[PDB]
Amino acid sequence: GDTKEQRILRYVQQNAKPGDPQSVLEAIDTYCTQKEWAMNVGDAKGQIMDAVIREYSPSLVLELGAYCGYSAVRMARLLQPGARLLTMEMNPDYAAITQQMLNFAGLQDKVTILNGASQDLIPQLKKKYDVDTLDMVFLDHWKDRYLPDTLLLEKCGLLRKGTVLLADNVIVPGTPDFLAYVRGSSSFECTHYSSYLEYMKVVDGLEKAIYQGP
Ligand SMILES: C[S@@+](CC[C@H](N)C(=O)[O-])C[C@H]1O[C@@H](n2cnc3c(N)ncnc32)[C@H](O)[C@@H]1O
Ligand SMILES: O=C(c1ccccc1)c1ccc(O)c(O)c1[N+](=O)[O-]
Ligand SMILES: [Mg+2]
Repeated sequence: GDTKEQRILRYVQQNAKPGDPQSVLEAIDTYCTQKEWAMNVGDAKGQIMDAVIREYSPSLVLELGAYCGYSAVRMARLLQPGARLLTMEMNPDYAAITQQMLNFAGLQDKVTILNGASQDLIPQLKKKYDVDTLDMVFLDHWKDRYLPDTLLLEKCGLLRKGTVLLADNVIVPGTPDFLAYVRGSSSFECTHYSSYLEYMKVVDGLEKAIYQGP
């Protein structure tokens, strides 16, 4: 049966230019603005995400929550040669859509999709995926997981001094426990970026929280 995510992918395949990431983004944003809302980070917050990627030039980025691959396309198109994005997605239907989206955009060789729940996969990164530490983490999964995954990332030794966490939706729907943690901790230097919830003019924001060590 047909789904929102299939409709988004078909719209991209119909209208965007193969191998052109910006065209893929614009197609998604046009479809979601004109026809059907979706939980992509969107262009307004996406421009802030772009600025963070450019500033920090991360070699290894971890995304929590891929969905249809919008944010993965956004980040991966700005990664330097040899840099990599790992993106965790627990829903196999969405992981499949994301793979096709990346393939269409021509970014598949810069991204690895990890199928599973972040709480299960994060502790396997050092053993199974050869990870030392992460340069950046984009949190955009179910909001109740931001805090426990942040703690787990620290416990597992995946954060180093200067690792950038970038969290979506800290205003709407809101991530109160995660914000209280990073804003209460001397291990994080934080900046708030006020913006808009995807495809609307309701205010939302991203939190940049840079790990300083224990
Ligand atoms: C808001 S959508 C991600 C949007 C995407 N970052 C973008 O901007 O294009 C949230 C996604 O997180 C996934 N998800 C929720 N909890 C997860 C978890 N614990 N581990 C991995 N994926 C999870 C959901 O299945 C869903 O696809
Ligand atoms: O929680 C929702 C949600 C809640 C209710 C209805 C639709 C979506 C949502 C809304 C905007 C986001 O950017 C986002 O990442 C999420 N999320 O699901 O993770
Ligand atoms: Mg979001």
